Amino acid sequence: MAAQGFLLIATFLLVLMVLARPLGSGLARLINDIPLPGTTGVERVLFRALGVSDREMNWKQYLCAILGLNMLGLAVLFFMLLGQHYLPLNPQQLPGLSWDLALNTAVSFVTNTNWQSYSGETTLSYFSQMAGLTVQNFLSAASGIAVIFALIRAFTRQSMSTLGNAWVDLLRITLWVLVPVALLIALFFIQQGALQNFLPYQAVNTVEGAQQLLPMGPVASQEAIKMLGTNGGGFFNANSSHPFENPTALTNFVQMLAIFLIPTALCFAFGEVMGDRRQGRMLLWAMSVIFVICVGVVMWAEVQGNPHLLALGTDSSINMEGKESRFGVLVSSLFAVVTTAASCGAVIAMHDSFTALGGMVPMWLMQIGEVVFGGVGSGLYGMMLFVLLAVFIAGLMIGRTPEYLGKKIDVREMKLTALAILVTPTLVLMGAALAMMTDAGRSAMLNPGPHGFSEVLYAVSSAANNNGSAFAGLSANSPFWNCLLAFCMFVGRFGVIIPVMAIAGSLVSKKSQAASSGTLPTHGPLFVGLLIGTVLLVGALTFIPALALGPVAEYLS
Amino acid sequence: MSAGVITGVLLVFLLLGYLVYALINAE
Amino acid sequence: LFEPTLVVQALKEAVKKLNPQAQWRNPVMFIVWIGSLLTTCISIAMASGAMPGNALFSAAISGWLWITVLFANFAEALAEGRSKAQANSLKGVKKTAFARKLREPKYGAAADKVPADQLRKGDIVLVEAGDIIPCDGEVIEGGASVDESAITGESAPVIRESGGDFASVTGGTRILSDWLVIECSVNPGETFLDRMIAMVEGAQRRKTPNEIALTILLIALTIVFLLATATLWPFSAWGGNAVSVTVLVALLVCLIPTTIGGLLSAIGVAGMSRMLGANVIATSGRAVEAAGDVDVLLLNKTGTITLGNRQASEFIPAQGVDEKTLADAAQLASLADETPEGRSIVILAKQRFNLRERDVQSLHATFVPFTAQSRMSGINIDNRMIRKGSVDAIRRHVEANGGHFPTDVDQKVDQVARQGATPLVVVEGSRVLGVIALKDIVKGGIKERFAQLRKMGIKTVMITGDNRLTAAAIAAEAGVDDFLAEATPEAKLALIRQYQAEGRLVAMTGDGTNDAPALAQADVAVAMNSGTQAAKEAGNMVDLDSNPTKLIEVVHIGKQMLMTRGSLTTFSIANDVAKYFAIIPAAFAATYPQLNALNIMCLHSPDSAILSAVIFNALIIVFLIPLALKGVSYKPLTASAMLRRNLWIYGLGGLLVPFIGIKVIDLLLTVCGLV
Amino acid sequence: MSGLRPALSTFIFLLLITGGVYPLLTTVLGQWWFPWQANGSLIREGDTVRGSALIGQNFTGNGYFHGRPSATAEMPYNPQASGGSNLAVSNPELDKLIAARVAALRAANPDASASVPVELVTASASGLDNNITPQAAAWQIPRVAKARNLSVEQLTQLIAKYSQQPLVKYIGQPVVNIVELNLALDKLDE
Ligand SMILES: CCCCCCCCCCCCCCCCCC(=O)OC[C@H](COP(=O)([O-])OCC(O)COP(=O)([O-])OC[C@@H](COC(=O)CCCCCCCCCCCCCCCCC)OC(=O)CCCCCCCCCCCCCCCCC)OC(=O)CCCCCCCCCCCCCCCCC
Ligand SMILES: CCCCCCCCCCCCCCCCCC(=O)OC[C@H](COP(=O)([O-])OCC(O)COP(=O)([O-])OC[C@@H](COC(=O)CCCCCCCCCCCCCCCCC)OC(=O)CCCCCCCCCCCCCCCCC)OC(=O)CCCCCCCCCCCCCCCCC
Ligand SMILES: [K+]
Ligand SMILES: [K+]
Ligand SMILES: [K+]
Ligand SMILES: [K+]
Ligand SMILES: [K+]
Ligand SMILES: [K+]
Ligand SMILES: [K+]
Repeated sequence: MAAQGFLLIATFLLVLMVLARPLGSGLARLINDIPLPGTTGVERVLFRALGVSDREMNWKQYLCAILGLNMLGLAVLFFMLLGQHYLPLNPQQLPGLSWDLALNTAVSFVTNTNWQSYSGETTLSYFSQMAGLTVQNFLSAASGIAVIFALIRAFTRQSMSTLGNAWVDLLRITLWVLVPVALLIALFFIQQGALQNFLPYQAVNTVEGAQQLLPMGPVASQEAIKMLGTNGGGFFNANSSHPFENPTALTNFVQMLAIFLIPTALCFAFGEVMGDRRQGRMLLWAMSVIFVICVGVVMWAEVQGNPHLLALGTDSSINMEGKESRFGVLVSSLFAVVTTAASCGAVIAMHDSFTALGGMVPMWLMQIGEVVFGGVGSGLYGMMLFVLLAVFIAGLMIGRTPEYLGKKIDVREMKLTALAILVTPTLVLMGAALAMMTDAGRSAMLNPGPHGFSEVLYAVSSAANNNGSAFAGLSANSPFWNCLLAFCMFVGRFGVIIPVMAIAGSLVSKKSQAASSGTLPTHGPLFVGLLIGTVLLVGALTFIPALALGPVAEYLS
Repeated sequence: MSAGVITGVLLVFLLLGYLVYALINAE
Repeated sequence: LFEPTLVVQALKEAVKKLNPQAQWRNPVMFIVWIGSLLTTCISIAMASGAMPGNALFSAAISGWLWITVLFANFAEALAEGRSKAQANSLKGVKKTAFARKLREPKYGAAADKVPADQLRKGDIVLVEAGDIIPCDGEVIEGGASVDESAITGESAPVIRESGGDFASVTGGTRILSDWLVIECSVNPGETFLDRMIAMVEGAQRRKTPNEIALTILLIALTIVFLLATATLWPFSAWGGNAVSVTVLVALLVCLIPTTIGGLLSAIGVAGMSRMLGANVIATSGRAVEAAGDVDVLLLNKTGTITLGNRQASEFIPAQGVDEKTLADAAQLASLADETPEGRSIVILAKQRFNLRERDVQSLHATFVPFTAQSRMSGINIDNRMIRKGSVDAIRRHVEANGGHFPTDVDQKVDQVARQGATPLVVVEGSRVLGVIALKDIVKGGIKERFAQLRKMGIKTVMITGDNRLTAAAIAAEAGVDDFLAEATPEAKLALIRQYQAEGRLVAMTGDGTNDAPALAQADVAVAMNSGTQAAKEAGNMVDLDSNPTKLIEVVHIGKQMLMTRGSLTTFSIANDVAKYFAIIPAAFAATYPQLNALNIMCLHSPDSAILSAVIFNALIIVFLIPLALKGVSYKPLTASAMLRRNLWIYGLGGLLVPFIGIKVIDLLLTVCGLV
Repeated sequence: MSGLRPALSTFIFLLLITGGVYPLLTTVLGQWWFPWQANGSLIREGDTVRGSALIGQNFTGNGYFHGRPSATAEMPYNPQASGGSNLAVSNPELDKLIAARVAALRAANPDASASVPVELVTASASGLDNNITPQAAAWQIPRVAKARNLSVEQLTQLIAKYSQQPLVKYIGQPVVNIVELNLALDKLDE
């Protein structure tokens, strides 16, 4: 079984690499503001009609563009979810959503979080999940890729004062990456069994007599772009575990590959845009080593499983509680750690019903920041937040001015790097403290003992980290939970995006040093180990007090 | 919640504000 | 050294800056100060009886946090006291005697009794035997033995000849002999010694951008740890009784990077101390670090090959003149050349070919210097009519006395001109004795100095600009991998701005005023103490040992400071895993008895583990004060190897040395039976 | 103002090109190409429907095959609130639930074994599940054989025929259907 896990990890990584390396040659093309082969005429007849000026703009106007687009998306989604009864495609005639749930869902879907505090098939109409939810599942990923494109342009541009044009950036990125691969994935899901029919809710009389009722709708169309990027909000309450969403193991493999496709291709594009593939394979190795170590510990914990099952008369002791049937223990464990490593938020196995050691690791890889392929677009700049600190410490050990890829790094972006790193644990710990100084938050408990505090910590980490994955025992339908998670979501997205854009604006002006004989090579195993040590050091030194009273306490129970 | 912890919360916020002020400042 | 036991009592008195006015400048330890005051008032009310408990635990925590603050301020104050001791060693006595001013500049003029603290620019002062220079300036005429041990550590009686390559003097140094005049250049209080003493005494120490960025990361880390240990209270209150405030404060102070937070000032105060101890006066730590980041070094040959004008002699080639007759000519020249440079040429010729046939007693040679109209020797007492002059000088001598000159001297001058050296000719009688070869020699160990520079990966460019052939030869027996022949000031500015515009950092170690604009345009500027005054203000740092390759020591110390601070902050961060392993199972043993399997150290009690952690936090600071004073040992290694060495030492010291420290301190506490 | 027209223009274009035509394009491809799987993967005879090939239904009965238990809120195997079980690994309530389930399964099956398959007593992740592992299906062969008067070898080859193996062994699990298998059992009976 350990050998089965070994081949699973190995072949998953090989298929991910061979599907992500060709996308790097083509994402670096998008970074370089070079049109893809076969769309120059379409681009020039499209942007003139759209009014997107070809002139470039600096970091302030780029950030203002992204934040204005996100505010408009939040307003449109909020005023669509507050209605949905004045709007068509409501076969069951679902009522209008409450203000708190509408605000929380709107901010979760716009700020790349996709946290479901409800049951989708019994609370949302077809029109919401077909148009309003799907456009945010597209544009949140587009905004993340635009932020990282601005950062990569800042790193690769010598002394220019502009980071490109955001409107043409998201337009090109969306229409030539996020749409057609989503078509391919969606048609594969229709091939394998995921439904997309727009039919009314079709009642079924079973072979016994208990009249159940099946849900329908545009499920696979939302599924495809929910897996592409790192969106991770499903059609139903059991997101990416319903048989109508990912019916089989080939679909689940496509789920996994679509989760890791965009951050790995972004790392490859970062390697190939500098002319030095070592600079990208450094980040890929640094992510993958932590990834495979955490996969190994999660699979080992879940194979050890529940000890009480053997004493209660079962043939095995693997933790099948809260796990699917056609997806094995190892496969669901790998999907759990992939989901909570890449900030996706789609869960096969219910993460709440895990062994303590297998449930600590998702909490850990969330709370260290979405760095291990973490998030669409975020997977590179959240790691750059730690790279700009690791290279600072390395330059301090050398005894020279700290520089990464030639450009000098100083106080004017050390302030922004420090602020952007500490804005995440601030939100996580403040929200987890506020949820237990109030009767609400402490009263939405499903499991007693340390697992309940683990549930609250997982929920606030998922809100602040733009993950969306849930210990689903928490009843977060209360207005206090909705408002708290909304605030955490908002600050955890736009207190990271803003300092990253400020770092990009400060870095694009500085002239890049060409080369020197004596600078530290930021590609070798020493720098990979230093970056890994930094990630496992800060991000664990923050939450070992937070993790000791939950999963560690119930593991040592 | 009750009295005696509001002073701790206020002092923690004051320390955080002072530390953020020192972070932004280049003293 | 570390503890001389002279001023330790005074600096321990100066530790008491515990008031909030002198503590908020370091926030990473102002948090420690506020936590110490908070746990102290908790202990006071705890013993008074507001809340029930032992209060000895809280009293010990409060005392030990105050002890951590006291040794942090003790490290800072001891570094400051060492800086003050260095400043007082460099002090001398600035105002020691009245100035012997002259109303009119002339040797043997109207004396004055003016004090030595109001002399203005362009003031002439007479200096007799057994005297001392009041203020810095330059000489005009004369010169003799001058010792500078009391200022620079060099007891060598370096002369101060009028004009030439060195003519500038520094105040406050002993004079051994007579015949010294000095023209004042800058006012008292405008000199770099007084400026260094003022900035040490003022102790402002405007922090480098690297220091500010490291402080920013320390602030971010202490915000993170403050929020973790502050939000730890509701999490503990959820399950059973909450953890007490004293344990939270002690855990917070343990997690705060206290060691580097205390030694951040010392790393840099000891940097200034090692500047002053390396005979270098440095203005700013930013300049020190930029000098530590030098990749390209610049020099001139006027300070390398015997400091110029004292070139050696090479066999004295001549046409039709035998070697023994050339040696006789060298002997006759040794009975002449009463100038100091001429006597240098005399002793070089004598050590080239010793001859003891006749001396100054057997041949009573007239000791007269050259004549200003023709650069001619006035000696005629020998059998041959002696003339010591250049080519034009000896031509004028030919049509003054001998009539017409042959073409042999012309073609010999042409051969010397195409071979280099100097065209000065020694002539005795009516026949020339050959043009003396005066090719220079590279004095000192500058070859291995440049080898060390190349090993450290610093470019060495040699800029004088005489001709391409002799520059190639000077590079060949010097060690610079390139040079710049046909050098002009505009070419120097163009080359230095091209190097600064190509993505490299530069440094100049010039002496003159002609290259002073380029030296001031350089982002790293090393001024020559033997160099010109205006260049000395134009510089950023000045070296007082008259060594062109003092920059290697400047690079060593400047890199040592950054390496020390980065290594110490990495060690302080890496200790926190062990501090978790010591505190958290003990901190939560009361309300989470299942967590008592995490203390792998097998510590005694929860009331002892926290004391052991805080005691280790204080003792690691007081043990790393010597590491703050003396920097991390620099070895000439590449970046990857040196980063690996720094990791293998200090990152491995983290997570391993705190294990031993906490375990040994807990063992000592159990042996003493205090807990 | 500064860029209000490009912002609103790209918002309307991105909305109309991602939500509104992309679901429409995928749907008009789905019903044109793969209509059974696109329209719910329903299984039916005549006009009435007996379920899909993916959902799974509550099967209370000795004759019928039994799938994994469901932790759906208001009714077991109800496709309205697919939430699964969120009980902790150390929950005593979970311990009582698993003890009750294993006692009920031991009372139901008196001939196979005392070590029940783990998935037959542990709830599914989605709250509804149409499939179980073939050894767990073979565990309840004596019960269905006694309740239907059918051969053990015949039932074994039937569930081997109605299995579902993945493309490669390690990527998922070999697994057999439940509702479709029970419908095949009913058609075999009559
Ligand atoms: C417990 C067991 C494990 C213990 C530790 C053992 C560690 C080794 C494990 C395997 C990792 C090998 C990864 C590459 C080797 C490093 C060399 C290098 O410079 O990399 C660039 C490498 C070759 O560089 P190059 O030779 O200098 O060529 C220059 C080109 O510009 C670069 O472009 P190019 O060469 O891709 O372009 C040409 C390419 C055309 O392009 C393509 O075809 C697409 C991209 C190539 C993908 C093919 C390989 C994918 C690499 C991922 C490997 C994952 C395996 C999982 C590990 C096991 C799980 C524990 O055609 C080829 O020639 C493709 C072959 C590439 C040669 C090197 C790959 C070795 C084969 C992988 C091993 C087989 C797995 C079996 C199990 C391993 C157990 C020992 O290029 C790539 O393969 C690109 C993707 C890799 C980038 C980094 C990804 C991180 C992977 C880490 C894995 C997880 C950690 C390991 C376990 C940790 C402890 C538990
Ligand atoms: C601090 C406490 C402990 C102290 C330890 C200090 C350091 C450990 C040194 C141990 C041994 C000393 C002597 C070794 C020297 C000779 C070996 C050599 O050639 O150089 C290798 C390397 C030095 O690299 P370099 O001199 O920069 O470049 C020379 C390269 O050969 C040329 O560069 P390249 O890129 O062309 O490399 C060629 C080849 C690699 O060729 C080699 O040299 C390796 C030999 C393998 C044969 C080639 C097969 C290709 C496969 C790729 C490499 C596989 C290695 C293992 C993979 C599984 C990963 C577990 O790889 C590739 O083809 C390119 C792929 C990109 C790099 C591969 C990344 C591998 C992962 C390395 C370990 C990461 C996990 C460590 C966890 C740390 C957390 C605790 O020396 C090491 O062994 C270092 C490894 C790092 C260990 C951990 C570092 C400790 C840091 C943690 C704490 C951080 C503090 C946090 C700061 C505070 C936060 C607030
Ligand atoms: K997400
Ligand atoms: K972050
Ligand atoms: K963080
Ligand atoms: K993030
Ligand atoms: K979820
Ligand atoms: K940090
Ligand atoms: K410490």
